[PDB]
Amino acid sequence: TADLIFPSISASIASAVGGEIYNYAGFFAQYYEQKPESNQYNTLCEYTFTESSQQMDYSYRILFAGALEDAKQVLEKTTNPADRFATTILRAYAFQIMVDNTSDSPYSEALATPKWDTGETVYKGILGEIDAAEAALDGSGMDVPDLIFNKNIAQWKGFANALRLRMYLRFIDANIDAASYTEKVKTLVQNNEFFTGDVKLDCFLDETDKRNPWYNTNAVGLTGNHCAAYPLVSYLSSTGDPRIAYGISKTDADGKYVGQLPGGKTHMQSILGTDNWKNKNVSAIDYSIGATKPVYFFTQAELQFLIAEVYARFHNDDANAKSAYEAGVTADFAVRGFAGQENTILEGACAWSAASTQADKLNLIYMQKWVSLFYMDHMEAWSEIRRTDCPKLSSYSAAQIQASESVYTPGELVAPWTNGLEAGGLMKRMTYPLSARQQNVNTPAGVPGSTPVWWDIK
Ligand SMILES: [Ca+2]
Repeated sequence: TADLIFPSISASIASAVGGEIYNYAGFFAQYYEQKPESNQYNTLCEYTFTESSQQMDYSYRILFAGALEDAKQVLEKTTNPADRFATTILRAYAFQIMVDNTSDSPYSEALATPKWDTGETVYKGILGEIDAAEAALDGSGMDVPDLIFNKNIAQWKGFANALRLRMYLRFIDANIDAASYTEKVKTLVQNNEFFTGDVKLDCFLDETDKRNPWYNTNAVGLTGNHCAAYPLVSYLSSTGDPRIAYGISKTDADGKYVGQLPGGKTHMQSILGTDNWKNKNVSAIDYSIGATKPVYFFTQAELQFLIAEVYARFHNDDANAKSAYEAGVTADFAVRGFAGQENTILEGACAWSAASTQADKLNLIYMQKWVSLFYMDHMEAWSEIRRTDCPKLSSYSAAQIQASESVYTPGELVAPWTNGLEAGGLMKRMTYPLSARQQNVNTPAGVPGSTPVWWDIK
């Protein structure tokens, strides 16, 4: 029955987007890095994983054999338009995740050997689906058990509108129907019919098979492999940001906040000596907050930063851009347990008044969005980095920065010191699932990780 199936959709999405995908995207967003004394995530850190590494095979199966199949069954089993609306929104989000990883995705033929549609085709289709499902709402309430919004239809509408905001911006910055999507995005923000709170699955317990999936994999089935990465530490330390203490531990060697250069683990050991670059010399990622931590689909902070971006870029409305910016920073301060301390940066290093040009203001928005997605929604962080290209890629190599840290601009990304990409640069996509290669001859030919997804054109 639909009631028994519908909860599995978001559970399955959460397992992927909050677990395996969240994990590798945090390396690509340069929040964290491989602890010196272990090797579990070397190939993610150094961009040396390949299609055979199967880095997203589990997530692909749980998204398509799990979440999307469950959504198909709900849509077959209920006429309740509000339930169909929520289901269609989750279905759209699953496709959005997949497209943001491999660009192409099974869609028109999904759910044998389906063809993989182009990501632009998928974005267009799922947006049309949300539109149609919304228009079919008749005012009656939901019937399915809804751990995300407790059957609150206005919230599901807000989620749909936030996903529209996210995806319209990607058309705009892909220069695809940019004029049209700009008008749609301006209207969306003017209507201000977004969600309150965060969009999250929040039922995780510190018990066997009930923990947050990222915590479960990395702190229970593994010993902790994550240390903080140099860009995040540098930026939080530079901006005097008290959120440096949330999810990041001071070094045991000296009680300092220390981030490892991306892909730089083996080089630190080489340059400094292996005995002088141990786990105690770098900031651990703190797993103690993770066991019961929700899985995020859409944070309020991100939503506000996207609204701020729209006001700054398309309305030329500085006052509403500042309000949404500060709202975003304020919300993230609250979620991390620092409510009321947001002025430490809103009246300090990251004050809107201190930014003069639109570029300076957009940098604030983009940098503060990136901070807010750390330990919340890494997949989205990696996507927003790819779309906006902010934080900017440092002009200096990891070795140059290690040799003379004064050249570095805190918060800029750093191409991994060891970098398996033949072209160098940042990771632009994930490989096609190996299971798809083995079972579906229509799976697009593999391309290097430097080949961008369709909406990433610069
Ligand atoms: Ca880009």
